[PDB]
Amino acid sequence: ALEEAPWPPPEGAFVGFVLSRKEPMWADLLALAAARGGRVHRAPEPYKALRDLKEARGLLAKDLSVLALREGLGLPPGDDPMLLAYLLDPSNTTPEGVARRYGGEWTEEAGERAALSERLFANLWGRLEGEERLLWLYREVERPLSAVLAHMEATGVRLDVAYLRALSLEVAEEIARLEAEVFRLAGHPFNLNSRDQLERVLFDELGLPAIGKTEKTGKRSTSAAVLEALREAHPIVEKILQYRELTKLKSTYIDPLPDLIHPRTGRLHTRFNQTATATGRLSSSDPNLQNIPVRTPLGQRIRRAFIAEEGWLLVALDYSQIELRVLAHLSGDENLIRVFQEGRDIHTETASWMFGVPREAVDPLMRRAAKTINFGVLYGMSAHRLSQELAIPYEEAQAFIERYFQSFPKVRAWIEKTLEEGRRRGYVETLFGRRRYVPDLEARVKSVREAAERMAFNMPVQGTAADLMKLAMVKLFPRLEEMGARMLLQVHDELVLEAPKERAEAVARLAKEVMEGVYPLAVPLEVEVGIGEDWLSAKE
DNA sequence: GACCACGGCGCC
DNA sequence: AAAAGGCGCCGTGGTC
Ligand SMILES: O=C(CCCCCCCCCO)NCCC/C=C/c1cn([C@H]2C[C@H](O)[C@@H](COP(=O)(O)OP(=O)(O)OP(=O)(O)O)O2)c(=O)[nH]c1=O
Ligand SMILES: [Mg+2]
Ligand SMILES: [Mg+2]
Repeated sequence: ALEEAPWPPPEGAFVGFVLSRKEPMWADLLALAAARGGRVHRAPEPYKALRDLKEARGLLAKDLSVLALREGLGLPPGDDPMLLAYLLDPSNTTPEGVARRYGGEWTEEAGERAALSERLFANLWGRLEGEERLLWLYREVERPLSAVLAHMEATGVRLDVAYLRALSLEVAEEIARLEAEVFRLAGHPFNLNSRDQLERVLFDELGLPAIGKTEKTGKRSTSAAVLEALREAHPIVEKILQYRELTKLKSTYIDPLPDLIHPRTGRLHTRFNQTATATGRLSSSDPNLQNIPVRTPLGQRIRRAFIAEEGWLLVALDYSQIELRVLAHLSGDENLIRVFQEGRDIHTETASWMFGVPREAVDPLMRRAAKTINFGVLYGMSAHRLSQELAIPYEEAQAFIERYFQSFPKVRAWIEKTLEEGRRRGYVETLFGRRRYVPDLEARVKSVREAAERMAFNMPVQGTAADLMKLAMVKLFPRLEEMGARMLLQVHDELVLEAPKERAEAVARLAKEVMEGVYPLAVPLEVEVGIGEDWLSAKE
């Protein structure tokens, strides 16, 4: 439709661009175009043409900014219709779906993508006028956050390649030891990686008691929780659990990550997806760096490979009990507020009860266990499941869940309020007004409806915590630039920064204060901060 | 070579 | 597996 005009485009034009592959740090910029005032400008040479733009405005603006940054160009992202659509409805996660929904078609041609970006932005902006709170989130959080994320993606993180390659060789030998024992115990070999073949071995051949079924196909489950119940019915069970631990870590981290070092940066680059979750959280992919191991000894060894540039240090900051503090604010429970105004720690107190140990002797691994419990219970875990994990009678898990909510009355009151509100309006919302539509609150199948309810009332809590962290990132990023430091990773309620050694301590204190005072609530926000040469050492 | 569905599991 | 929620990636099985 647009009249074809010559490159370059006027100021403020919307851009379209086509990449050889989805990851901006690895992509070849195949084509570039821009659209404005009923015209389309198609770049004759896309790389040269990047220099003429002052701002990336259009669909997937951040990705093109990351590519520009990779090429030494400071091209910040600006308006992006995906961010408008994601705020209207977080099920809007792909350019495919957004275009089809708001007036166009995501093609594989840059000129058409540019014209699409223009008309989608006009329509979606029209949808938001009136929606003042979503507008506030777009202007003060999401749009400036996209610029922050582009810098994080282009910066990357340093990885100790030789260390991981050495680790691979050791873990391989240990894996072979375990699988050979498994085959001996089974009486023959098979593909231990195939849960279907393992199902037959355990349940048909060895005649072990089947405990659970899989969700979609109703096969007898071999999940870790099921194997946990059988750890004593037969020795092969334990060997399998250790086998899965090692092969999971080897196949997902040890072996893949070394091959992803970028040739020009010498670092590892993730993508921080900004329109990917139903609650407002970010995600991470290609590779995912929000699920790097930390729990087990081997996992810790892997986390140590994430290191600071020489002359620099990592600074890791992690909000304390974040979603519990958010819950205190959203619900207004007087007793839970006092917990945090008194400085108490629920994860430690639960850990104390769980293991029958005073608070002082609760180790870090014990506190991690208590977090699964505390958040399992809060978001609707059953006594059956809780009794099964804690290895205690059903009646004990029954009671724990009982005491839990009795201690904090207004929580269930807030849950029921949120649900009724969601049933009527069709969506639930965070503190800042980020919405999630949950129509299955009115499903007539009980299991479906109650799952919807657990989704529904989780989202204001998880989501508010996400809004806080996003806002803190937007406030902190310019302060770090000032001190010559870098923002590297976000892990939902944690930030990993890189700072020159001489300024690492000043960076830690500043980032701590920015995170704690981002947006005061009815309770204090506390942040744990550590500094070290590797990701593991940088957490306390 | 690539798609999906699935089970499974790493992290928050 | 289970009346916890939210992600992305692995190998398998089965295609295409
Ligand atoms: O690693 C483990 C298991 C430990 C081993 C226990 C098994 C023993 C078996 C018996 C053998 O004899 N568990 C994982 C612990 C980490 C889980 C985190 C988590 C977080 N969130 C949400 C809620 C939380 O507020 C936020 C941030 O996560 P976080 O930072 O880890 O937790 P939080 O901020 O609340 O606590 P701290 O930061 O530690 O103060 O993310 C959840 O909704 N569910 C979870 O399971
Ligand atoms: Mg935390
Ligand atoms: Mg954390």
